[PDB]
Amino acid sequence: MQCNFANSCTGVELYGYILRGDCINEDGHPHATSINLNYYIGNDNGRLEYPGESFGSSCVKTALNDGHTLTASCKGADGQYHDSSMDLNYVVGNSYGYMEPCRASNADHVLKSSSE
Repeated sequence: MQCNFANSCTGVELYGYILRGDCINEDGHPHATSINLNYYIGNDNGRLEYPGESFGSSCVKTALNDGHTLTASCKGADGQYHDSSMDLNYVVGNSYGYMEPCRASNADHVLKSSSE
């Protein structure tokens, strides 16, 4: 099952940390909705982690590949950045043409390895 927003979402764009596109609702018509990945994705070891927070704050080159995978370069691995990607397929989904980023993880609390 998963989420897979892309299954019913078309024309997806990404600017900084904003994913916008036309997702079909129960009516069967594509509804324009936008999501802020910055509040749903994190950056662990300079990599894109499914569910996180404020990744864009330390990530650049934010783009969407094939309208399902997010790509960006983040710092954390060792005081250096690294180009990474994240399958949003299990971190965001379409629900009645409404932004519904359903993550399949987000355990404990600060899985972004952030003590402070």
